[PDB]
Amino acid sequence: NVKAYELRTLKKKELLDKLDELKKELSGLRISKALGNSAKNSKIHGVRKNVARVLTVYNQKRKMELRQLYKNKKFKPYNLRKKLTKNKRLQLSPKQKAAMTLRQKKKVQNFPQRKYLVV
Amino acid sequence: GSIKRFRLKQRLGKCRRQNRPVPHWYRLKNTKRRHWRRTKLGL
Amino acid sequence: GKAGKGTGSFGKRNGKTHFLCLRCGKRSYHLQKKKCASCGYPSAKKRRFNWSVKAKRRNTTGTGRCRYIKTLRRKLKNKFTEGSTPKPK
Amino acid sequence: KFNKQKSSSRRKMRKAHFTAPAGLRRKIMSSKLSKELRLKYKTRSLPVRKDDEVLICRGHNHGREGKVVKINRKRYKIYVERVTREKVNGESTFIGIHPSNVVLTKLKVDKNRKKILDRKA
RNA sequence: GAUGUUAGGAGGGCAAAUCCGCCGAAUUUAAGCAUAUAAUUAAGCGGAAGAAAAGAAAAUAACUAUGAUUCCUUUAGUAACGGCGAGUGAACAAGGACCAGCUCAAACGGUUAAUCCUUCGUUUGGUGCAAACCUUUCGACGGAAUUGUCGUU
RNA sequence: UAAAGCUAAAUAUAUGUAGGAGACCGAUAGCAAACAAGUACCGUGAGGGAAAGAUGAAAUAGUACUCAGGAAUGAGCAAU
RNA sequence: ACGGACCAAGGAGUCUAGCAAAUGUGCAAGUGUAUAUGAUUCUUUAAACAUUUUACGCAUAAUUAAUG
RNA sequence: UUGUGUUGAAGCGAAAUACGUGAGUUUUCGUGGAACAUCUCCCUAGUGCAGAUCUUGGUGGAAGUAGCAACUAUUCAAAUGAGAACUUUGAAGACUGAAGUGGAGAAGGGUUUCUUGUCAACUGUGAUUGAACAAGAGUUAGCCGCUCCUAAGGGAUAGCU
RNA sequence: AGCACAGUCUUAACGAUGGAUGUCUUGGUUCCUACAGCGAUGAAGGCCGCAGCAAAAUGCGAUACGCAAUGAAAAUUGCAGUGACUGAAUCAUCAGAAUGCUGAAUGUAAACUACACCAAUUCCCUGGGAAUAGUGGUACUCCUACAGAAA
Ligand SMILES: [Mg+2]
Ligand SMILES: [Mg+2]
Ligand SMILES: [Mg+2]
Ligand SMILES: [Mg+2]
Ligand SMILES: [Mg+2]
Ligand SMILES: [Mg+2]
Ligand SMILES: [Mg+2]
Ligand SMILES: [Mg+2]
Ligand SMILES: [Mg+2]
Ligand SMILES: [Mg+2]
Ligand SMILES: [Mg+2]
Ligand SMILES: [Mg+2]
Ligand SMILES: [Mg+2]
Ligand SMILES: [Mg+2]
Ligand SMILES: [Mg+2]
Ligand SMILES: [Mg+2]
Ligand SMILES: [Mg+2]
Ligand SMILES: [Mg+2]
Ligand SMILES: [Mg+2]
Ligand SMILES: [Mg+2]
Ligand SMILES: [Mg+2]
Ligand SMILES: [Mg+2]
Ligand SMILES: [Mg+2]
Ligand SMILES: [Mg+2]
Ligand SMILES: [Mg+2]
Ligand SMILES: [Mg+2]
Ligand SMILES: [Mg+2]
Ligand SMILES: [Mg+2]
Ligand SMILES: [Mg+2]
Ligand SMILES: [Mg+2]
Ligand SMILES: [Mg+2]
Ligand SMILES: [Mg+2]
Ligand SMILES: [Mg+2]
Ligand SMILES: [Mg+2]
Ligand SMILES: [Mg+2]
Ligand SMILES: [Mg+2]
Ligand SMILES: [Mg+2]
Ligand SMILES: [Mg+2]
Ligand SMILES: [Mg+2]
Ligand SMILES: [Mg+2]
Ligand SMILES: [Mg+2]
Ligand SMILES: [Mg+2]
Ligand SMILES: [Mg+2]
Ligand SMILES: [Mg+2]
Ligand SMILES: [Zn+2]
Repeated sequence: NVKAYELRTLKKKELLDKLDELKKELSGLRISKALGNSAKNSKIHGVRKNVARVLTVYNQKRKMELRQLYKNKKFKPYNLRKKLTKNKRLQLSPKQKAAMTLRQKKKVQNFPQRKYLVV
Repeated sequence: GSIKRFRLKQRLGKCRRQNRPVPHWYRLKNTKRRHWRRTKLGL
Repeated sequence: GKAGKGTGSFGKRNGKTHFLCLRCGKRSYHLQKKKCASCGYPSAKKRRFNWSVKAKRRNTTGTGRCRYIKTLRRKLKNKFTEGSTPKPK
Repeated sequence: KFNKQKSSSRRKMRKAHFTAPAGLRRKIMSSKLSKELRLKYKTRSLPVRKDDEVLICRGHNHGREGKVVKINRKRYKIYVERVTREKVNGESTFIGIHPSNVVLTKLKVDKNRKKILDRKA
């Protein structure tokens, strides 16, 4: 029934091995079901779940490795890029939006909107 | 007839599957049946 | 004419004008014409008309699960940065 | 009432009650604790668990104490040791009691319960 | 100028209540009908956003003058239009909501394009458990650009 | 001071999602749809488009048992 | 002459705009606080309250195509 | 506003030495099983039905009536079964009469095929039958097709509108 | 053991038929407030799947009525089985992972699971050792940059 916290520590090969075993077990169960049996029909669900868990663990490991590989370097795969609503991606970064023509900037610096308490 | 496209065959199969009645055990915790002669799939 | 306008002529009704329509699944793909009556299938465009309000309602964005759109809803509310989990323990 | 984020609206409330998730259900199957228990812990009332020992107050069995057998969050009903009842068949089932109508005496107490008590304090 | 599965990017479709462009009827009213009316509406086609559009005067006034746009109250069912029939019909001022101004081009700077971008980098920081982000200034190697970038007003 | 350009606010919203309200409707009403409803079903097709809520406090009380019946059912001195 | 086999439920002068008359009510050469503001206004409150420490409407004057 | 309700509300049914000219009101008994009035005043409206070839749903008389008459035609015995004119088997008698209710395919249908069950409805008489219902099963290709070619034609590329 | 003629019509009582009335109400409607886009990073829409016993809807996507993580937190139950004594059974949350075939659909096609061509691709172990015909890519228009040819 193997829960994830055990599996994080395992190396990828070991994980793969585990997964194959689980798959084999599942296949066996399926075969049994197909044949006139209902002894361990309900065992299958758990096995399936276990398999799923294993897959998840492995997938996340793989993703982490990928991320490590493509750390920085301007361009990246579009997977490892910031998946985010298209419009937002298109949109100008806040900094870009801010960026002021030099005269305007100067003006801002000189005559900023002051605080002035009226009495 | 006796020469279908794969898609059509699959659809037919789906329809057949849909046809079958409520599994009786559920009733312890159907109106969309279709008889092949009276109501057509209209494919 | 035995194959006259009514019942006799309904005997000669075999052979579909429309089949199933890749895209809409609505048995309204005119085979001979190669064009769906409720889509405009080959036209990259959905063929909907403001004169058909019922039609519009029976195929809008809400009608059918929204595999991705639904998932993205709530994200604004959350405003979580992408890639980020919660703290463990 | 005074905060207008919550709804008074009867319908809405009823929907919430009936269609509540499991956590909500658990929360709203609470029971009054006896005087002794109240004195012991600042708590007035607790969500009832399996091995608690309740005294029934209302219903046909206004007095029969017993260990809670099962709590059933679908129907909002606890069942109690000996509140037995034959069906038409003869099969001896437990009679359901809603936790309004019960007051819990002896307390099932795991770490979670302890934590809850501490929080209440 | 073609050409490239060259390197990097963009568009396409869905959705529409409000919104912006076109395109564009007729029923209807006139006790008929033809101009009118319906209506610069419906439908059609296209395009945006959380709002859109408008907007910083080639404006109004004729005053002791006001001062971008928008919206509300009004002006006003008024001026006006109209087989002067049916019917249609604003604007300025006034009272408010809200109030925000600006930069190109042209002028000027050649004791030198000061600009700008792509790729490759380099090394201080900040929050994060990580993931990512956030900024920091520093060069190269490319190009772009004198058929004009940047500063000055 | 036309023939180049930008610009927040007050404004609108019968679409969607989420809230909240009502001198609103109460199952022939109210959305077409309180229910596996844009579902079933009809139409080649564009499209058209329903009906259908309520046992009881509790079925973890949904009809045990006996008799008559081929069975459905019926009856009970039997039963929730 | 037409409609009505029967029964149940549904089923038809309504709502807005602007004008008028009638009548009630307030105030009365005035009247209406319009938008909007303000409040120690905030379940009800989308009401109620208030009107800044010469707005506008209709009326108070008519008449003329008109300068008047 | 000031009240009635599980010592039984609304509703409904039948009434009543009842009241009202009348719309109605009121009360009794029964059923019913939870709400209900306000006439103290006035507020509000999707406010009152016999008609609309009204709408919707239901139910009648017609009426156990019309009718269940194309395709020449059935009969005997036995079986199965609660039950057999129309299920099965046998024996007769018949018909289709290779332009066939015969064999194969196309379109269309879509599992109707098949076995085992089986009868609530349906199979306009019956029914143990069934194309109904339920449970399972069943479609095997290098050569049969599609897949390739081009046809009448279609959709596009360039432009051009 | 007897006696009512029968039918038609009427009234009352007690039933059938039907679903009115009344009572409800996880629904609608209206108004108010608030935010407000999804998509070549493959959208909406459509198909096909996915449960031990599973039709619909609901949920989900070959990790398929769910995985991870977080916050609850002892059950779930029709049976089978799985769990507790807290990453576990179940809920909510949902940011990680994943997301079949399509569809703008985009390699050519389309009543095809038809067909090209270019990369062979993928995994494991710290440069080898394993797999699988599997996996990607190739649309049109456009922009910047580069390329070597054209006048
Ligand atoms: Mg076919
Ligand atoms: Mg037929
Ligand atoms: Mg044709
Ligand atoms: Mg577009
Ligand atoms: Mg006319
Ligand atoms: Mg006329
Ligand atoms: Mg005419
Ligand atoms: Mg339009
Ligand atoms: Mg703008
Ligand atoms: Mg105005
Ligand atoms: Mg006026
Ligand atoms: Mg006009
Ligand atoms: Mg200008
Ligand atoms: Mg502009
Ligand atoms: Mg309805
Ligand atoms: Mg006549
Ligand atoms: Mg007449
Ligand atoms: Mg008649
Ligand atoms: Mg009639
Ligand atoms: Mg008056
Ligand atoms: Mg009453
Ligand atoms: Mg009416
Ligand atoms: Mg009526
Ligand atoms: Mg009537
Ligand atoms: Mg009448
Ligand atoms: Mg009728
Ligand atoms: Mg009749
Ligand atoms: Mg027969
Ligand atoms: Mg013969
Ligand atoms: Mg003959
Ligand atoms: Mg058969
Ligand atoms: Mg029959
Ligand atoms: Mg059979
Ligand atoms: Mg069948
Ligand atoms: Mg061959
Ligand atoms: Mg060819
Ligand atoms: Mg040709
Ligand atoms: Mg063409
Ligand atoms: Mg008699
Ligand atoms: Mg947008
Ligand atoms: Mg989990
Ligand atoms: Mg946890
Ligand atoms: Mg393609
Ligand atoms: Mg073909
Ligand atoms: Zn289509």
